[PDB]
Amino acid sequence: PSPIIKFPGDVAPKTDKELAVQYLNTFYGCPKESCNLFVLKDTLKKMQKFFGLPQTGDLDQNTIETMRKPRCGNPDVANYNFFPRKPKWDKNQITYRIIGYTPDLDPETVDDAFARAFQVWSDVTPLRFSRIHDGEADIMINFGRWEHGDGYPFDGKDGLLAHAFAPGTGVGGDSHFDDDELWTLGEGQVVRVKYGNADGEYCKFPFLFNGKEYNSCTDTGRSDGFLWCSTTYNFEKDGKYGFCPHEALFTMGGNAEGQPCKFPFRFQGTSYDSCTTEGRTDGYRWCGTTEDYDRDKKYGFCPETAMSTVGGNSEGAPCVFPFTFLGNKYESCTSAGRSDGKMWCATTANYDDDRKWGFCPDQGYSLFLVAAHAFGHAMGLEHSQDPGALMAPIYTYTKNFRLSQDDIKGIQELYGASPLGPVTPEICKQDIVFDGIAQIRGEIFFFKDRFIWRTVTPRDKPMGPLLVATFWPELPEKIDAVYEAPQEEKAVFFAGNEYWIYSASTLERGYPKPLTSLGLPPDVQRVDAAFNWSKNKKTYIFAGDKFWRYNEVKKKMDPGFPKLIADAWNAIPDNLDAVVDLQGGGHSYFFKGAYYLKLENQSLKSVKFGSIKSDWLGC
Ligand SMILES: [Ca+2]
Ligand SMILES: [Ca+2]
Ligand SMILES: [Ca+2]
Ligand SMILES: [Cl-]
Ligand code: NA
Ligand SMILES: [Zn+2]
Ligand SMILES: [Zn+2]
Repeated sequence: PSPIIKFPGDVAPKTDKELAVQYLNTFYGCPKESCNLFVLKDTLKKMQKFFGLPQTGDLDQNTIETMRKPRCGNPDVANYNFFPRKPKWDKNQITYRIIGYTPDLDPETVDDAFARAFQVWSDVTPLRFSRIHDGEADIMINFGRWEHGDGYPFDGKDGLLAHAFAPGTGVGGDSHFDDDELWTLGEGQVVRVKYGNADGEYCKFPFLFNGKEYNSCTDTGRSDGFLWCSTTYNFEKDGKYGFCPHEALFTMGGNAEGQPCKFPFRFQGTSYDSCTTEGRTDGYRWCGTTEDYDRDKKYGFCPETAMSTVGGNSEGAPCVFPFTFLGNKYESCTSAGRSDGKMWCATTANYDDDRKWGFCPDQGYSLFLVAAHAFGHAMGLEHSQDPGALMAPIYTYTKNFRLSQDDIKGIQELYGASPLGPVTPEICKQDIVFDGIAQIRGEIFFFKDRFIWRTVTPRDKPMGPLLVATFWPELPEKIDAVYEAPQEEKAVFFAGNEYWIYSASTLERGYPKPLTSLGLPPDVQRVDAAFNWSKNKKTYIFAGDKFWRYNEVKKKMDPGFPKLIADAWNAIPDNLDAVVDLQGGGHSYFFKGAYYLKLENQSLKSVKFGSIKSDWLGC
């Protein structure tokens, strides 16, 4: 089941053309006036060129999927965007001022992310940044909205994340982050607990209380309307919590003694319906705690605000569980009715009766990463075309961030070495050994260290490189093997002693687990090969000089393994790295070093030779 519907007060989506033009207009220069068929193709191609697509004026199923990914606000072409044409700070000791904050994080967390982000650059150069609290700084950092005042409009949630100006005078070096995003540490809403036995810690989302997991703070269980979360998943066992900040419930310092803001509250000539930074330089939100702040002068600060709902019509009201939507009960956010996979929930017990809903918090974007990238702009750097480079336009979450050679190169190209960076694979121009090679949802996927190449047919150049984190962020630095499960069409990734199962970019719940869960002897803590067989549907996991079989139907291994690579296969070298059996052509190819071996399904002598780079990749 799944009927589609339009939700009351939702932002209609932009159609591909509308999207294209905006992308081309925003990042490529094609003027709003010149967009026509001719300009769309040509300019299109320039974008396609930059991102590795085929050069064509047509809007490719991937050309659209690419210009649909959140990215930086800066263009890809012509460093002629309001900064000094000489791309490089003329000093080596730079200052910055945080002018704006975001309500999604506590200042300490926001300050730290920025500093960590500057450190990204101090580490590989002689640039040293210092934070000043008054007057103009080299790099001013703010958070704003659509039109933030320098003439480069942001457009709400997702899409453009931030934009920084090149080193120069006035607006030069200045970094802006879109306030309509939700700034998490990259992995989900970040909230910093307010009081109790977890006063310093972050909420732990999800956390399990009474039978329900919470993915935002709740007043469930409470009587006094206060919000809370635990530090750990198991609240029942660990039992540590604190109150989540919200100025409707309480406020910090000031003279109001923790009481809630009073909304609206008259400040001088204005009535404020939220905290403001008016009257202030530190950028701290604040609010009168009584309706006439002048008359009573009772104020408290609003350092952080826990969110529950974003957009929709409920104005951030919390979800209600269980909630009934189209005659079915939902106890968690779903995408019923939305064709865009975005997750929402009702904010009342019944959507059918009330039609009130809202989007639930998503993974957000790390301010850290986004900052570090924007800050590269501020040092004079420009957009790299290297998928593994921080200064690539598109945003990709990377649990473990490492500045890439390409980045270090440029920053050191502008400034010193310091008082040597990761590199990125090129398939055709270098003979390399893939970590795992396997067909996925009908596409061949070639993995390596931090990147993956993919294709729908082996008689064409391979699409990529692409950082694998943009599909499988929870996966580690390198996989050991890959595979597909015949029953659910799910991807199963191996690495060290764990394995992950995904289904369409969604990390399986319960994953990762130790390989023992697959039914492998505790001795192995690695497996170097994997794949399924169309005839038998039996999954063989190769490690060293032995292999095993997995029953996907029975979810158990088969009668007493392992077997040998030579004892069960005639010509197969042990410690070989990959295996792939494309669907629909009885041939099983086993890869080792840079060159592979084939096989007919009905016979092991069944072979014909070849090599990976030449035979496999259009090279
Ligand atoms: Ca400045
Ligand atoms: Ca945005
Ligand atoms: Ca392997
Ligand atoms: Cl493999
Ligand atoms: Na494989
Ligand atoms: Zn950028
Ligand atoms: Zn701006």
